[PDB]
Amino acid sequence: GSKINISQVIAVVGQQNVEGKRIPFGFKHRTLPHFIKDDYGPESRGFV
Amino acid sequence: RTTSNDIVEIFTVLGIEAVRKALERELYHVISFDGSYVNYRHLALLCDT
Amino acid sequence: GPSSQNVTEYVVRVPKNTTKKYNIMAFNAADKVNFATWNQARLERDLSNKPEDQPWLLRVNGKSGRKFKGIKKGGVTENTSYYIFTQCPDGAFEAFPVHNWYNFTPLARHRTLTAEEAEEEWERRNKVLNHFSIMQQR
Amino acid sequence: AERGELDLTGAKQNTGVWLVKVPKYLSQQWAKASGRGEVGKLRIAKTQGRTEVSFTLNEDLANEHPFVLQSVGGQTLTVFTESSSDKLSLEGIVVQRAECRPAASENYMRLKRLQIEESSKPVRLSQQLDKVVTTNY
Amino acid sequence: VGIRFCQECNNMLYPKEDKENRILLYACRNCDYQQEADNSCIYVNKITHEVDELTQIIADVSQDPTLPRTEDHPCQKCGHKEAVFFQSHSARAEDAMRLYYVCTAPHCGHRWTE
Amino acid sequence: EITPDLWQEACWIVISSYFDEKGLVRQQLDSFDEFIQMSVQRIVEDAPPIDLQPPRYLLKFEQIYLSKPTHWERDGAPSPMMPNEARLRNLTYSAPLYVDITKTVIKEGEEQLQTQHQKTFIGKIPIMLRSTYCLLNGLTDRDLCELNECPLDPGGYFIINGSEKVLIAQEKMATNTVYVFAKKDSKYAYTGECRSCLENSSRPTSTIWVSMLARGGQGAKKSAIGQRIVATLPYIKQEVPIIIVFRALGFVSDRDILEHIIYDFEDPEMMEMVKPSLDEAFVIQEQNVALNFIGSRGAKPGVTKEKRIKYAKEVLQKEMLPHVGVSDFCETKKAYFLGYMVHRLLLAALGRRELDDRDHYGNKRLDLAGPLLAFLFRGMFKNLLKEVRIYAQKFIDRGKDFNLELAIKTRIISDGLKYSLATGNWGDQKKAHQARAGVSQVLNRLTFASTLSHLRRLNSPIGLAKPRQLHNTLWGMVCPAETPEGHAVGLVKNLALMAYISVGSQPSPILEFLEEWSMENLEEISPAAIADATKIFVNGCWVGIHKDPEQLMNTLRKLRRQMDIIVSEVSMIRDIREREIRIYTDAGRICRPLLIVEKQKLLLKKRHIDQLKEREYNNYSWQDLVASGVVEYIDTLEEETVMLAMTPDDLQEKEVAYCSTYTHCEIHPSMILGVCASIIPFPDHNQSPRNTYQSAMGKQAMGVYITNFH
Amino acid sequence: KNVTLGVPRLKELINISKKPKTPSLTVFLLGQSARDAERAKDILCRLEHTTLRKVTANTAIYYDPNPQSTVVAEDQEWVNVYYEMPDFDVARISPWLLRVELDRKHMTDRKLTMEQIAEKINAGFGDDLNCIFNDDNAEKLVLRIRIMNSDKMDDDVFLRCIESNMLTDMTLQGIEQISKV
Ligand SMILES: [Zn+2]
Ligand SMILES: [Zn+2]
Repeated sequence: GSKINISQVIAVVGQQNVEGKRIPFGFKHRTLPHFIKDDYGPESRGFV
Repeated sequence: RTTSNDIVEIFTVLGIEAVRKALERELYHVISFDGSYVNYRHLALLCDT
Repeated sequence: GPSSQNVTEYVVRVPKNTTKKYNIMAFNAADKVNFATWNQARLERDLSNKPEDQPWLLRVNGKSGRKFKGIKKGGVTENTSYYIFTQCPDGAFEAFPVHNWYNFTPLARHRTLTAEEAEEEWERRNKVLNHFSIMQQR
Repeated sequence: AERGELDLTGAKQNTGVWLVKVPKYLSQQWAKASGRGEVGKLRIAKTQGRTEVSFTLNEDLANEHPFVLQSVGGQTLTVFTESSSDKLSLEGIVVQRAECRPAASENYMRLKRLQIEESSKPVRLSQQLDKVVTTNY
Repeated sequence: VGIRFCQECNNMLYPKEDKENRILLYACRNCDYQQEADNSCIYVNKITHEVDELTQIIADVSQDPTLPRTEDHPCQKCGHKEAVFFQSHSARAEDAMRLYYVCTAPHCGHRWTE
Repeated sequence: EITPDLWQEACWIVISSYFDEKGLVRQQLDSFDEFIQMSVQRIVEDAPPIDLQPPRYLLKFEQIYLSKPTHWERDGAPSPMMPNEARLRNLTYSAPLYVDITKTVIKEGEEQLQTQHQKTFIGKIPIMLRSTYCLLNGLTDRDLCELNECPLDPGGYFIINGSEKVLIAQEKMATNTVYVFAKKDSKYAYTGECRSCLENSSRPTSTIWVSMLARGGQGAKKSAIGQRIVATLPYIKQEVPIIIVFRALGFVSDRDILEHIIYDFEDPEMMEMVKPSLDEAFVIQEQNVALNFIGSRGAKPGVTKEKRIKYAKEVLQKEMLPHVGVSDFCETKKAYFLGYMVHRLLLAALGRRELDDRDHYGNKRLDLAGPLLAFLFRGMFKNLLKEVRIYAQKFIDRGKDFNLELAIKTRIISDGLKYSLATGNWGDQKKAHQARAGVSQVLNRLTFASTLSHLRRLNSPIGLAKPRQLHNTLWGMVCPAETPEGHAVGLVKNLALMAYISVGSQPSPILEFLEEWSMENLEEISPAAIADATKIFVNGCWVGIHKDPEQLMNTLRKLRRQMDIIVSEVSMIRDIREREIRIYTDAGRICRPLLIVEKQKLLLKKRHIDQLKEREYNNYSWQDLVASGVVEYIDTLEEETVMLAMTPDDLQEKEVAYCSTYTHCEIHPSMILGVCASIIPFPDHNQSPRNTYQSAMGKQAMGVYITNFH
Repeated sequence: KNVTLGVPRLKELINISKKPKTPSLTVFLLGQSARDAERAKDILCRLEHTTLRKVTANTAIYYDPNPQSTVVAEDQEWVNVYYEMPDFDVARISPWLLRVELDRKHMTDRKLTMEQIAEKINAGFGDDLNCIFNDDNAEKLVLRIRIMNSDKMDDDVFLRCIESNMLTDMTLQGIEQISKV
């Protein structure tokens, strides 16, 4: 284990990335249909 | 002290001994980036050969 | 006036069958066609196939005027019916179904490049010089 | 004067005709009438700044059809003829387009399901046999 | 800045210079149809590409369900304190994160960009 | 009314109703039922009559007769076959296929005496269990247990030589849809993909490749010409320009050509970008020389110029975009669709749109048991017709008589179906090099969960990590957790719990409604008013435009939510930024059920939950719920343009404003997982690699698997 | 900014790839310029390869047979400032005129000047392409280009070809195959 695993277990999993960048825009410039269009916020782009 | 990343151009400009030293430095940089260490003897062997 | 509250009531009549078949034209407004030129007309068959299921031909003023070629629409009138309402002195509208709809396009009247000599300017695929004077050699 | 010549007297008179598209039930009723001489009445009402065109179905034919005008300057149309005597003639220039819509909003689809069922009546499906056929060979 | 086509054969028009009167002469070289052009411009290319996107945006984008919907920043021609904001999201046409406001009234459609 | 703080019971009640009505393997059974009902009939009907001569002989086909799966013993006894007997005796589970042969004789003497060879046996077609054309359909628990067949078994698997075989759905690129792509290293910069085919009856997918030329050869006059537009056409050995193809359809005036290409005449830069093609096409000004040019570069050049004319007309008529029309007069539809073809390419070239993503799994469809068996039956029915024709010609060259009883060979169709469903080589036996493998794997029976996973499985035709990645498009389409650990990561995936696959429908009622509802037809249009209106697409092909978008969409949605002439499977798309209406009807689409949010309240009221709570003795089920306009089948295509709510009581209500125009609500958030991933509890508390590992290992967990194991 | 590393870089080094994936070239300054930010910015601008595409705002082609015709609404000033001396005007001036303008932001940011690019145009080509020099007092840095005098393909083909030729590579300053520093 590592202290980063301790942080992910207890406090916050953290920012999550795909091929370096954040979660892309598979739909019409939105990550998921639940989130509003044209959003670059934390929750809408992959942060846990 | 000016160096590069490409090998064919540094062969065409400086010489094969510069290829030796630059190839040494680039292989050491790409292996020892993540903290994993490897002995110099194998690197020197591969760079000479 | 009377036109501010004008109400018109006419009668719709459909005769059962007519000895003369009716159809419809198709002209683009961007073609800028005039009807003062319409002094003598011809409408004959295409001869490229060599008849009812074959595309059309039309001539204007012989060879002096412009030329059209007619092609039948691809859709079938199994679920469509088009009627033409004609004004008559008796005041009752006439409703007549059309048989076919044909599409017409204008044709140029010049020395078009024939196919047997069209292969010589293909070696100049990118090497082509002076696009603006290809017609000058013809 | 030739067989292939097209008569152009209709265009010289500047005759104005209309183009109407109607749904299939109206055309089917007019075909069932078999040209009796009267199929309905067309009503045109003009206000101070608007035009209201509608069609009324005959009460004998049944046992409101509002008309919406469409822009004409997008493309020009005339009407020609082909006779049984092989004499081609031109009727006149189309000057207005008409679109027919039914007054029914939700009760139209009661008849539309029946029409789709009639259209899918010759749609052909495989049948299952309880007992295998033993009359072969 | 703009082009038009030939008249009597209905073909595409090509430029030509005139030897006598020294005026640009658009002409169809499938014909002999010659005329002058009042624009006096043949070719323009905005390489940095600062086109005006206000004519690019369809006036009916505001009635989209899944677009955002703000309450402030009212429209200009009508008050109508409700509007939609989004970005262009057009590839190769700049990199700006600047917002494109459209009024959401059914008969309005005046769009502004602040 | 409204149900606050009672969603936990209501959501699982309606999921109970869905799983009690449909089940888990409906994407197999419905597809096979559609194959048996429509597809074999359409294949046998859309076949060329056999004409041969001398007297003229004509053969035509008719409807399909099918019986229960029986056995042909050594004495000829037609005993009813049970699936247990099929498993024990290494016996294939099949029923004979019966047609009639209408033999009409023409001796040029008005001697037409047509003979109807009624109920002619032509071969054996396999049937998989628990389908409506099998013995296990309609049997209750007691009849299944008396028959030594497991009631818990979902079925959906064939029996070939006693081995249980299941068809895994294979994805393919979506038909009749124009795409844009940008190859990084190729000489073409951008390209357009419109792999297209007719309505799944006549001929397979024939592609068209419209593309770009990158800025090369700069400094010379090549850059002065600009970026010309080029395409490569099927069975044309090399590339060909665009306006010459447009003139090959009979439209010679380039004002009409650019009218088809450009819809708005106040766009100077796009006309500048399409201008390089106009300078290139200055050598061709007439239709016939264009046909002679395009026919001279085919696979087989003609002897005379009329031969190139005929070859080019045939290849531009019978094959060039078969879905839009092949009725010999459809050049106007082809011209409009070929204008829109590279209109999308120009829109991607100027950056007004973006490049379409290949692994976006809403831009591709799935080949189920239905389409794959239809393709196989098409191929070897063509083979059977060829065999019948050559035998008939050889035996009629003597001129004695003709007999249909021995001419038709059941052997070839029987071994074709059996072999291709057994060994996995999908296609002809002698053409196994070009035959796609991996189809029809041996059914896994280690675990009931493993069985339900193997029934509901997808696969990719890929032999680069781009297609393997989990995509945004999947939300409740395909399970994120389940993935094989080995070399097939991303390629092999299983369905979600509510992943319903489209079975297919005919678009004739769709066209019948759209023509009547104040829509101007495609041929009878003013071409200058295309840009102001909204385009209409039904199964990809352009059928006209409409000037009133939201009234049309609201009318279509109101028709679908009331189970009117439109099937609830059929989906419609509104892309406002492009002004198109895309309506999809064909099979292969994948869908999930979703709730309806009107204004700011759900339509799933307390009365529906009360009726579904006492489901039995009240004949109210999932099909009655969808008929009330409460649940609408929203697929991955409509998910591009709608909104979803995670939980009504937590998100749909009023708080600090995030949104107020929700259109759909999630039926329950835990239907994301598949069959394997559902049995993991608290999967959010785990790590996703561990969920993937256990979903892979959940199939290896032993136990009781099927109740009649002894 | 970052360079490639790991398994693809190891493959790139064990092989001898004639094109690298992400080649880089670390530059060390020798003397006074190592510690001065302004001299380092000068070396930055002197090593930045600047094509004419990046610096010019837009291009235009017009037709002016008369030098005093002045079809542009605001060009009359520098035309009258320069055209009182008829430098081979009477032979020909090629009425098909090229007009480009320079974006002031990209003009100032790259820290070059506008006379030297015209000098490089008339030096790298010679006397086969006439150049017209304007002033920086105007709000738009307009540049006017005309064809030579002593001489198929009309005029539009040659003019558009040479316009594209300036627009793709002139090497205004810097060294080739260097994208960003
Ligand atoms: Zn012309
Ligand atoms: Zn407003």
